[PDB]
Amino acid sequence: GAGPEMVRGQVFDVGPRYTNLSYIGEGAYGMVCSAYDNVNKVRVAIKKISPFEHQTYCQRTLREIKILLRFRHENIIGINDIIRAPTIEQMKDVYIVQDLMETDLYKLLKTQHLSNDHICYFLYQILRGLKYIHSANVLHRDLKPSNLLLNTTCDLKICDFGLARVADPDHDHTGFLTEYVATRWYRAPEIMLNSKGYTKSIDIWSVGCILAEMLSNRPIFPGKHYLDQLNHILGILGSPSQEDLNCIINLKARNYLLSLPHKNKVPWNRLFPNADSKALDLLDKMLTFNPHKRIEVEQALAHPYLEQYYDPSDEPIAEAPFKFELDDLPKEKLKELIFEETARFQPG
Ligand SMILES: O=C(NCCC#Cc1cc(Nc2nccc(-c3ccn([C@H](CO)c4ccc(Cl)c(F)c4)c(=O)c3)n2)ccn1)O[C@H]1CC/C=C\CCC1
Repeated sequence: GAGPEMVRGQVFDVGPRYTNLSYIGEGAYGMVCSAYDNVNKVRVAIKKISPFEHQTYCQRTLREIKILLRFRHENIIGINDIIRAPTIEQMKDVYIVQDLMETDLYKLLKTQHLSNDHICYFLYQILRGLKYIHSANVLHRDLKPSNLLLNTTCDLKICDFGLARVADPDHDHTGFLTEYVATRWYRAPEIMLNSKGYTKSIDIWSVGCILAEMLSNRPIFPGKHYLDQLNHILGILGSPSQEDLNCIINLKARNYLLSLPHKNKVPWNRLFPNADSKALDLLDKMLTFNPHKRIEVEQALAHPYLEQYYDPSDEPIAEAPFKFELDDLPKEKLKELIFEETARFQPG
């Protein structure tokens, strides 16, 4: 009859439904292809995931699957299908099938000037998807240009929920210079000072960085390492006010900030001389040092910059809060949960 398709030293075990594969890219524990879906006659995106030797990979794969199967939103990537072996024993990989998107905002920003109208529309869609995510009590926790997918008509969809958590503001506090996983350039200042990233304001900061990057095609805070990231942030925002310092009770974090020379705020209109002044007013509100004072997603949608699109009746929320969380479980039980969670896509 036939054999399974190969790409770049990887079996792609997706047939017969999905054929005519082309390479896209590859992460640490997976690969990505486009493929022609024979049932719904359209090309799709397929990602091969091979997580079963590491619990962190298992944890992330499971998070993504559970979240994306529960969510249904125009600005959030869906899962169309999941392909895997019929038994746990035979299952070494999982294939996640999604709507094929032409590009991502990372690729687009390296090659394309965005008009103010494109920036406005991209930002609207990001916040619209984020409203839904936050309404489910979920934090994405790794919002960045490469996790914002775009199609040929500039519809935008948020992807990659492998680092997402249920929100937990009462346990957000930690010590100074506590290690963190999410992508450095989009990390809020409090991550390096006193926060575990368990509050919704962490995602708003990332969206602010994305907005700034859409305005200039360059990351606004390109730190080269953990504490350099804070150098870059303070370089533009200036020294925190007494009031903002008084919210950091942790002495190591407090005293670090106190040790720094006075830095003046760089006006947004000097960094972004061609930007819409309403865009800069909203940027300012998203990139506020004090997370308690940072604008929330629903306020950001209601901001004058987005007035041509704002329509809360057409900005849906999740039918219920998300729940259940997995941090202890070993890779063996996590394989059973991934097997269990993907079962609806099987024949039979
Ligand atoms: O149009 C073209 N080529 C375009 C090339 C291109 C692209 C492209 C697609 C994309 N699509 C797409 N769609 C759906 C989902 C995803 C997607 C992407 C990434 N992740 C995440 C990371 O974010 C992730 C997580 C874990 C692993 Cl382990 C991992 F690996 C990746 C997801 O979770 C989901 N990504 C994205 C980027 N880039 O060729 C024509 C025209 C040319 C002329 C003539 C010949 C004809 C051919």
